[PDB]
Amino acid sequence: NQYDNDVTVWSPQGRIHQIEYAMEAVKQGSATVGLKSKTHAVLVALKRAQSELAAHQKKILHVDNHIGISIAGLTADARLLCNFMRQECLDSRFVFDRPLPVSRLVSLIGSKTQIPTQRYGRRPYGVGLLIAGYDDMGPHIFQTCPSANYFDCRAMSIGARSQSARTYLERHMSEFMECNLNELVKHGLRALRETLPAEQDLTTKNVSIGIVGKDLEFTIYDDDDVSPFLEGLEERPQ
Amino acid sequence: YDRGVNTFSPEGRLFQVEYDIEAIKLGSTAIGIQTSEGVCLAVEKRITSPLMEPSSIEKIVEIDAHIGCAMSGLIADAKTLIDKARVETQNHWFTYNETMTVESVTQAVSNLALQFGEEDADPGAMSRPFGVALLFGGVDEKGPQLFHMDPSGTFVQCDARAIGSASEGAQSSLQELYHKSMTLKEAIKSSLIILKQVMEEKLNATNIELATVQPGQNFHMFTKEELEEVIKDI
Amino acid sequence: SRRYDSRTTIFSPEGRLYQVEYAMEAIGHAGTCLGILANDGVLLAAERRNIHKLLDEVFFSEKIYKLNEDMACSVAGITSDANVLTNELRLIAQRYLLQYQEPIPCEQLVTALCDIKQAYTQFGGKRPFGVSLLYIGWDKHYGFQLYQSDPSGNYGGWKATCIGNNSAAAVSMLKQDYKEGEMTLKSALALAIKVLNKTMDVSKLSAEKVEIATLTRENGKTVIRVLKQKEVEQLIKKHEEEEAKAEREK
Amino acid sequence: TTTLAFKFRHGVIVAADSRATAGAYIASQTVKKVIEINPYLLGTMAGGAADCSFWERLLARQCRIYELRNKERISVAAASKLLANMVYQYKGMGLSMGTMICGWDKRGPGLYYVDSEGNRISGATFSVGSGSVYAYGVMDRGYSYDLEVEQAYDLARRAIYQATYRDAYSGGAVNLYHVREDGWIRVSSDNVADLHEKYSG
Amino acid sequence: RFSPYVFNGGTILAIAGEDFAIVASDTRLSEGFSIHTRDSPKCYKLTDKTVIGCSGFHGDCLTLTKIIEARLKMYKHSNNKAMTTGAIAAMLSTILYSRRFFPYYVYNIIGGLDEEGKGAVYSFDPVGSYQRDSFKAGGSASAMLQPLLDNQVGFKNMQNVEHVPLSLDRAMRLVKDVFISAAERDVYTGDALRICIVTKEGIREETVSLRKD
Amino acid sequence: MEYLIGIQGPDYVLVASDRVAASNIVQMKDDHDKMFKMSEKILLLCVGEAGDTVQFAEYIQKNVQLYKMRNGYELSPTAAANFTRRNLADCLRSRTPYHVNLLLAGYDEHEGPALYYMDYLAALAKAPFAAHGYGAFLTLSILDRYYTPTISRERAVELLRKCLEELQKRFILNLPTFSVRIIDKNGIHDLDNISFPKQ
Amino acid sequence: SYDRAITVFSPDGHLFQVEYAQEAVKKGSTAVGVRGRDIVVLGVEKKSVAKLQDERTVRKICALDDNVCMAFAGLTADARIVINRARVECQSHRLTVEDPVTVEYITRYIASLKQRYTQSNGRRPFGISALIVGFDFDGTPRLYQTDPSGTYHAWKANAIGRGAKSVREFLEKNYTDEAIETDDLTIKLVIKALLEVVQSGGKNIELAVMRRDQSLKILNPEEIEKYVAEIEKEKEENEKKKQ
Amino acid sequence: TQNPMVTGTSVLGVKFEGGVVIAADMLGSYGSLARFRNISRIMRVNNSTMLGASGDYADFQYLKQVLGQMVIDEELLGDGHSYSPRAIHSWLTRAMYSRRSKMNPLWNTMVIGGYADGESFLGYVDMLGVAYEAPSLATGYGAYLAQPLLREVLEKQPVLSQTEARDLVERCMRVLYYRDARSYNRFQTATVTEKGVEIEGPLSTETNWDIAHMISG
Amino acid sequence: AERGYSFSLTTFSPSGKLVQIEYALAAVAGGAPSVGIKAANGVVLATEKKQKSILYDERSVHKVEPITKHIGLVYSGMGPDYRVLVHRARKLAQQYYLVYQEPIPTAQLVQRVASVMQEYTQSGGVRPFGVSLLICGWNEGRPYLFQSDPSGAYFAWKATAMGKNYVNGKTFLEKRYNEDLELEDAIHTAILTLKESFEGQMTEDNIEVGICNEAGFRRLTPTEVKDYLAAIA
Ligand SMILES: [Mg+2]
Ligand SMILES: [Mg+2]
Ligand SMILES: [Mg+2]
Ligand SMILES: [Mg+2]
Ligand SMILES: [Mg+2]
Ligand SMILES: [Mg+2]
Ligand SMILES: [Mg+2]
Repeated sequence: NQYDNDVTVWSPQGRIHQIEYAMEAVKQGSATVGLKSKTHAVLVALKRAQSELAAHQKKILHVDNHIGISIAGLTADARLLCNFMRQECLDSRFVFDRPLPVSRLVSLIGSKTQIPTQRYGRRPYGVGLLIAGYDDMGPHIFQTCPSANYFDCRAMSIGARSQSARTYLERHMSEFMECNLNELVKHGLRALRETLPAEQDLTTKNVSIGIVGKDLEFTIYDDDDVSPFLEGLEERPQ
Repeated sequence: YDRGVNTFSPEGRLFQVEYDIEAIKLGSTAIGIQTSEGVCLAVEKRITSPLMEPSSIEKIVEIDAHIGCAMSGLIADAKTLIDKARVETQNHWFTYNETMTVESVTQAVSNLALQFGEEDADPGAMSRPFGVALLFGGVDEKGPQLFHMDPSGTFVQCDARAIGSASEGAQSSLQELYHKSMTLKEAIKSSLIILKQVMEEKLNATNIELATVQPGQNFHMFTKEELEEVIKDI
Repeated sequence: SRRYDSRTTIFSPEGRLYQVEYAMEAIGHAGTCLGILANDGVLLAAERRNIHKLLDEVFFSEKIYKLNEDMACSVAGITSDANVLTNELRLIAQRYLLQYQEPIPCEQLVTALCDIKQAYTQFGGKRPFGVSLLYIGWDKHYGFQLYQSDPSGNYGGWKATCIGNNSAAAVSMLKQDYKEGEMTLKSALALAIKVLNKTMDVSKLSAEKVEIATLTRENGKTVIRVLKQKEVEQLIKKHEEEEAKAEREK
Repeated sequence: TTTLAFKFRHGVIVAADSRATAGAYIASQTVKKVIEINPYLLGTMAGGAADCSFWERLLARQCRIYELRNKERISVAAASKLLANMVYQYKGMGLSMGTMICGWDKRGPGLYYVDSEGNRISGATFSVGSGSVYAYGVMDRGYSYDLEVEQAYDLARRAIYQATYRDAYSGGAVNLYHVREDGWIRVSSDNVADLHEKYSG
Repeated sequence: RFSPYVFNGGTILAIAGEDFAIVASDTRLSEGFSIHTRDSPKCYKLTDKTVIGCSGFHGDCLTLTKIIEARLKMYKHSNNKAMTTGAIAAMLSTILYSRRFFPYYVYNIIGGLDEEGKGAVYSFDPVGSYQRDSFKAGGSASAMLQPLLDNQVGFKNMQNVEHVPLSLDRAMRLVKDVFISAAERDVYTGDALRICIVTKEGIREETVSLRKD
Repeated sequence: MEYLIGIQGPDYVLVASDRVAASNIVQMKDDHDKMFKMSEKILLLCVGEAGDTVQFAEYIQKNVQLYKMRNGYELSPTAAANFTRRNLADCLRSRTPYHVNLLLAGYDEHEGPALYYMDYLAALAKAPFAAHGYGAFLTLSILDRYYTPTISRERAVELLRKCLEELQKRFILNLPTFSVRIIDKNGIHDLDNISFPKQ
Repeated sequence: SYDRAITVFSPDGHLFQVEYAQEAVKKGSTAVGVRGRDIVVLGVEKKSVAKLQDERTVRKICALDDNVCMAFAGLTADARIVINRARVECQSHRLTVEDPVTVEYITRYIASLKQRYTQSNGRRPFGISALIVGFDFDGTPRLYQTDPSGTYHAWKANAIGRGAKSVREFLEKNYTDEAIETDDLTIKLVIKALLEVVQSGGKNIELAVMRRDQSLKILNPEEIEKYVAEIEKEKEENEKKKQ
Repeated sequence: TQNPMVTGTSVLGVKFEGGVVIAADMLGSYGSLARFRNISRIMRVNNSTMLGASGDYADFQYLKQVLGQMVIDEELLGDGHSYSPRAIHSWLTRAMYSRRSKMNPLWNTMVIGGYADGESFLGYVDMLGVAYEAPSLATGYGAYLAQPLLREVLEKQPVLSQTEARDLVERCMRVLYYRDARSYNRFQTATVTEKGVEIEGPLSTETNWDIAHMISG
Repeated sequence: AERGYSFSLTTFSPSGKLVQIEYALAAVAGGAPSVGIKAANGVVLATEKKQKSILYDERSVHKVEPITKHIGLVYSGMGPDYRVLVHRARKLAQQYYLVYQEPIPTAQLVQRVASVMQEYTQSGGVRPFGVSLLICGWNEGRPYLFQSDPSGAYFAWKATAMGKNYVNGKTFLEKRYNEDLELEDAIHTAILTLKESFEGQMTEDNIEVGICNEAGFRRLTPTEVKDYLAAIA
C-alpha cells in the first residue's frame, strides 16, 4: 500500500491510485445522463433519499443563464466547483459583457482541478460533472472527472449503473441531433431508467431534468414540474 | 498506517469524513419534526452525574429568533459551527435587511464542510472535520422547515429526523408516527415518546431539552414546567 | 514528508511527551549541578566536566552564567542548547529593564524562559532543548531565591536542590541535612562540598572537578563571584579535615 | 440637525428634527434621525447621515451577536463602548458622527454621547447638531430629573422646535421617543407647521 | 494634476403610487460644455419589479451598475430567489459605503414594488445613506423638479385641497412636466426623457422628447 | 480646556482636575473625571485629545492590572511611570501616536509619595508639584511661591485652594468644580470637590 | 511553519491526541471544588510537600481576574500558558466592553482555546482540566470545569486529576443543602473530600476560597491544621464514640 | 501615467451601411512640437474590431500590446469563439476604469470601431472610464470642430454609405487641420466591413488658403 | 515548486543521545587530521592536505582559511560543510566590525559560529554540520585557540587534534610538548604530531599550515613549509 495514500506518488505501473480512488466517488453517486439535439442540451438525473422522511438530493445546479450541471460524487466538492464555475461566468459578463464560452469554462475546470493532483498533501476533487450549455457554437454536453481530464460528448452518463444508460445512448445517438425537445428529454429519461432495478422506475419524486437551448435559458424541473415529461413514457422492457 | 487527512479510500470516500460520521454515533440522540404549525427539536442531555448542573448542558440553541438548532456528537466542535451560523445570519441581516432562510443558513454552515487539510493551508486552518451532526429548525417565507447536516457537508430537508446513538431506532419510530397533516402538539408528544424509548435513563424533565419555532412565535426553549406539562402524558 | 516527521510534539498513549523525557535522560548524565539557599546568600556548585590537561579555558566559569545584575545561573545538559537559552535569558532581562527601568523580578525571568520551552513542546515539530537550569538571585520581592527549570517548560523555587548526575542521591542527602530556616552562606557551602564529594565519581574531590559561585547582598549592589582555586580547596580540606574527626566520636 | 436626549425618573427622552440638507438645499425633511438600534437601544443621527446609520447598524449587528452568545442584553456602556471603539480607528479620516446611545441597563436609564472625534461620555442631558446650542437653551431651562412623563415630552418636543426656529439646518417634523425599562416607545411625530399653531396658535 | 472624477449631469426622478412606481431621467450625457451623446438614459432594469437610475459620474454609474447585476446573480444562486426591492436597496447601501474614503460620485434612485405589491422608492447619497420616499429626484435638475412635486404630489402649501391618490395617469404627466420645465432651465437636461413604469404586470418604457439645446 | 495639578507632600500626594468636558462653546458634561485608577496606590491623571486620553489611559490601566494578576504584587508608582512612558514614547513615532499629557501620582510603601509629569512627547520627570493645561501657566508660580518640601495635607489642600481660586479670577474658561484626591500609605482617598457658587 | 495535522479522527470516531491529553490530566494532582452560597472553595490534593520546595512557587491555585479564579490538574507547563491567556482576555474584555468579565464567559473562552487546539495544524492539545470558580457579580456564585476536549459544564461540586473518580463518587454522597450550609461547613466538605483520598499529613493540601464580594484568600497551614482537627476529631465523635 | 509625454490629437469615427470608419492623423506631439510625424494611432484588433487612440502614445502602445496578446490567445483556441466589438469595448472600459481607480490612468481617449452581425459598432472610452455608444464620435478638439458637422449631417440623413461617410471624414480632417494647432495634415483611415479591417496609408486633404489674400479688403 | 520540512531532523533517543550529532562527529573522526597549538606567544594550525592526486592542483583550494585580518581556521570532516561555515564566519566577522569598529574578539567569533552550528541541530529539514573547527586568534595580547563541533559546543585548547588518530594525536601532544613553547617551536611540534599518523611521504604539498601571532594571521607558503619539513627551519 506504499503507493496508495498520496497523489504525488506514481505506482510502478504509471498510475496514481489516489486519483483512481477519487474516480470511485463518482461511481457511487446516483446515475445522471446528458445529451443534446442540435438546438438543446439536456441533463437528466436520479435523486436519492437517505430515509423516507428526507428529501431527495439536488443533482442539477444552475451555473449561468446558458449553463447548468448535474453532479455525482462528494457534494461538498460539487459546491466548490459549482461556485468556481459561477464565479468564472460572472467575471466574463463583467469584463466582456458576453456569456463565457462553455468550452472555455470547461478548460478552466480542467486546469483548476489538475493542480491538487500534483501537489503533496492535496487531494483530487471527488466529483464528476455533466455540463449542459449553449453558446454561439450551439448545444454542448461535457464531462469532467476527478482526474483533471474532461470530455466533449454527444451524450453521456456517469454514476452507479451508468453503464446501462451509456449503452442505451450509444444505440440511439443518430436519433438525437434531429429530436425535438420532448423527444430528446424522453431518450434521456429512458436511458436513466436503464440504470434501475427492474422492479422500480422513474417517479416524479426521484427525477430531475435540466434544459438549456437556443430557445431557452437553463431551467430545472423537479416535482410536479417533471410530470409533463414523464407522461407519454414507454412500456419499460420487462 | 499513517496517511494524509485528505486521502481517499479505495471506495472513493475520505477516511476522516467517514471516521467522524462514526463519532456522531457516540453522541446523544436528538429528534426534529416539521409541522405546518411549527417545528420542534428534542434531545437527551445524557447527564453523567448528580453534581453536574443539568442546565449547563445545551444541545439545543438559538441561531436567530426564527431558527433553532440541535446537535449531537463531539459537542466541543459544534460550538464553532453554531457561532459561524449566528454570525452568518447577522451578516445577511446587516447587508440585506431581511432574515435568512433556514436553507441558506444550513448551507452557509455546510460550506465549512471539507474545509480541512495540511499542506498548502493557512495557519488558522482546520486539521480535521467536525464530529457533529446538526438539525436546523425554523420558520421562513417557505413556512416551517427542518434540515439535517452531517460532517460530509451534505444537508437536506426532512419532515422528521433523528441523529445520535439511537438514530436508527428513533427514525424507525418517526416513520411509523409522522403524518403530513399532524400538528405541533402531536409532534412534540411523539418526540418525547420516542426519545423516552431510546434513552437508557428514565425520561426526566431535567434530562431533556425541547424547543419549538412556529409561524407566529419566535424560537422558544421549553421551561422546566412546560416539560412537566407534556411529560404528564407519558 | 509525513513519512520523515518524528512528531516531536505529540502525546503518547500514556499522555506524556516522549521527547521531553528523553531530554531529561541526557540531563541525568551531564555534570552534576546544585544550589542551596541561605539567609545571607545563595550558591551554585557544578561538576566541571571540561576537565582535561590541554584545555586553555579562558572563562569566568564553565557552567556559571551571569544573566541579570542580580542573577546568575548554571546548566545541566547540551551546552550549545544552553548557550541559546541563556542568551535569550539575558535579553528577557534587559527588555524588562528597558520597559520598567528596574531589575526584573527573579521568578518572572524564569516563567519567561519557561513559556518558550513549553512552546517547543506544544507546536513547531522541533525537538525541545536538552537543558535543565538552576537560577539564583536577589530581588526586592523575595530577596534570595533559587529556581530550577526543566526542558518541559516546568519550574519551581527550591530552598535547595540538584540537577544532573545522581541528582537523586544529592536530593535526599540535602533533604535531611538541610537547615530549613537556619542556613548561612557558610553552613551552605558546607553541604556543598559534602554532597558533591558524594555524588561525583571522584576521590578527594579535587578543586578542578568543581566550579563554585555565590550571590550575596553587600551595601546595596548585589555581588556575584566564583571562588578562586585556593578559596575552593579551603572547603575541600575543611570537609575531610573534619571528617576523620567525625569518626573519633563514633 | 438638532438632536437631544436626557434621562430622568421615567427613563430617557430622545427627540430630533428631520431635515437633511446639501449646502443650502433642503434634500429631505423625512429623515429618521432617531435610529432604532434594537428594541432596547436608541441612537441619534448628527453629522454624516451614512456615517451614523452604517456604524450604528453595525452596532446593532454586534449587539445581537452578543445577546445570542451571553443570553443577556448588552449594557448601554458596553454598546456605546463598542461604537466608540469601532470609530476611533478611523480618527482623522473624515467620518462625521455625533450620536447619543440611549437605553435602560441593570444600572437604570443610560445615556452616552459618542463622537467620531473619539469622545464617549455619560451624562444627564445632551444636545447634538447645528441647532444644539439653541435646544440646550430651552432644555437647560426646564430640565429636572423629577419631571413628569408628559412634562418631559413637552420639554424635549419644545427644545427641538425652538431650534428648528433659529437654526436654518434644522426643521421638518419633530420626532420623539421614550425609553422605558421594558423597551422604547415612539411617542410622537409632529410637523413643525402644526407645532407652531400650538406653541403660539 | 489628475482628477479621477467628472460630472456628466442628467437628472433622475421617481414616484411611488398605491400599485406602481415610476423612474424617469433625461437622456443627455455631457462633459464640460459639450454633449457626449443625446441617447443615454440613466434607467436600468434590475429585476421584474425593481428599476434603478444613476446620475453623476458616468464612470462610476457604469461600474456600479455591473457590480449590482453580478451581486443579484450571486444572491439568486445562494438563496434560490430574486432580491426584493428592499434588500437591493439595503445592499446598495453597503456597496456605496465600501468606497467611503474614495466615493462613487453617484446619486442613485431605486424605483419598484415592495413584497406587499405596493410602489416603493429609495433615494441614496454617494456613500450609501438612504431612505424610502413617496417621490424623489436627484441630479442637476434635482432642485428644479422637487418643489413642484412637494406642491402637486404632497399638497403642500395648499389650503382646502383634495388629497386624491396619485393616479398613474396624473403621475405620468407630472413627470413629463417637471422634466419639460427643467429642460428649460438646466443646460444639462434635454434631448429626451425616458420613463420606466413598474407594476404587477411588469416594466413598461416610454420615451418623450425634449429640447436638443 | 483641561487642568491638572498635583502636590507631593512628605507622606502623601494630593492631586486635582477640573470636571468639564468641553466641545465647541459649551460644557457638555458637568461632572467629568480626569483620573484613572491603576493600582491601590497609583493614579494616572490624563488630559489631551478626544480619543487619545481614554484609549491610552485605559490601555496603561489594564496593562498594570494584568501585571498584578501575573505576579501577585503591584507595580511601584516609579515602575508604572516608566512603563507608561515607554509606551507613549514608542507610539510617538508610530502610526498610532497618542496626544496626551499626564500626571502619575502614587505611593510606594518603601519609597514614599511620588508625582510624575509627562509630555505628549513622552518626556518623563519627577517633581514635588506640577500642572498641565493653560491653568498651569497661571498657577505654577503660586506653588513655587508657597510650596515647602514639608507642607502638610491641610496646607496642601489650601495651596490647591489658592491655585483654584486664581483660575476663577484670571483664567477665562468657566471651570466651576474640581475633583480632588489624596494618596498615602493607606491608598487612594477621595475628597469633596472644590466648588464655586456660580449658577 | 509546521502544518501537520496532530489531532485526527480514528476508525471508530476517536480523537486520541485528546484522549491522551485527558490521560495526562488523570496523572495529575487531584483537585476538588464545591459551590456554596456565600463562599466557593477549592483544594489541591497530592501537593507532594517535598519541604525542600517552596509553597508559593507551585500552588495549583490561581486568580485570573478580581471576580474569578481557577484550579487545574494536569501538565503543569500547559496550565501556565492557559492561565496567563485567560488573565489577558480578562483585561481585554474590559477594553472592548466596559463591564467586567463574567463567570461563564471566561470559562467559555478557555474551552474555546482548548477546543481550537484540538483542530489546528501544528499543535498538540492542552493536557489540563480546569475548575473555574467565581460568583456571578449581581447574581449567584457559579462553578465550572473544562477538559482538553474543549467541552465545559457547570458543577455543584467536582474533582479532577488523580483518583478524581473516587473523590467524585464521594462528593456525590456528601453534597446536600444541609451539608455545608454555612461557609464554615462549606470549606469542610472539600477538606473531607480531599482527605478522602489525600495522602496522610495534611501537609499535602493547599486549600483556599473566595468570598461573594471580597478578594481571594489562600488559607495558611495553621487555619489548615485547625479545620483539619475540627474534623480530625469530628471523625471520632461518630467513628470513635459510636463505633 | 501622471504626466502625458508624446501625444496624439483628436480621433474620429462614424458608422455607415455595413461598416464603420475611423480617422486619426499620424502625429505624435511633445508639447507644441510636432515631433514624430509618421506614427500610426490606429490599431486592428482582430477581424471585426479596430481602435483609434488620442492621448499618450506610450500608453496606447501598451494597450496595443495587451490587446494583441489577448487576440492571439483567443486565436490559439480556435474554438469558434472570438471577441466582438462590444466585448473589446467592454474590456477597455473595465481596464480604463480600473487604472483610474488606482490613481494611475492610461492617458487615452479611444474610439472603438466594429462590425459584426450586420450591425455597426462605435464606442467611446475615457481614461476615467466614461464609455458609451453612438453613431458618430470625435475626441480632443474634434469634439468641438468635427462632431458638430458629423451630427449636422446625421440629423438630416441617419444612413450614410461607405462613400458618403469617407467624404465627411475628409471634410472634418480638413477643419481639424485648419483649427487644431496640434494636428497634422497627414492621417490614416481605417474601415471595418463584413470583409474586415482595412487601414489606409498616409493621406492628406486639399486645403484652401485664398482668404489669406483678404488682409486689406 | 518547493515547500520545506519544518520538523527537526535531530531528536533525542531514549538513551538521551542526539544521534545525528554523534554520527556527525563520526564524519569528523574520519576526516584528515588537524592540530592546533597555543604557543603562549601565538598559535599554529596544520592539517593533512593529501589531495595532490598528481592531477589535483593543490593551490586552487585551501583548508586553512582567514576569517578576519587576525582570525584563522582549519577543520576536520566534510569539506563542503566547512566552506559554508567559512562564509558565515567571515560574514559574522564583518557584522561585528561595522557595529563596533573593532575587529571581532576571537572568543566572540567562536560563540557566534557555534550558535549557527547549533541551529542546524534543531531547525527543521536539516542535518548537523559534519565538521569540527579550530579557530585561532590574537585578540587583546593573549593568543586564543578554540574548537567547536557539530553540536555547536566549543572549548578553548592549549593544543589539540581532530580527525583520524586524533586520539593518538592528542595523547602525543598530551606530553610531546607543553606551554612556553615559542613560535617556530610550536610549529615543529605541530608538523610532528601530524606525521604521527600522516601515512606516506609528507611533503610541502601534502600539508598546509597557518600561524596566528599578535601581529595578524596568515598561511605559510610552500617555501616556509618545505623548510620546516627538513626537520628544522
Ligand atoms: Mg443609457
Ligand atoms: Mg522610561
Ligand atoms: Mg501602542
Ligand atoms: Mg520546588
Ligand atoms: Mg468532577
Ligand atoms: Mg496626476
Ligand atoms: Mg581535515
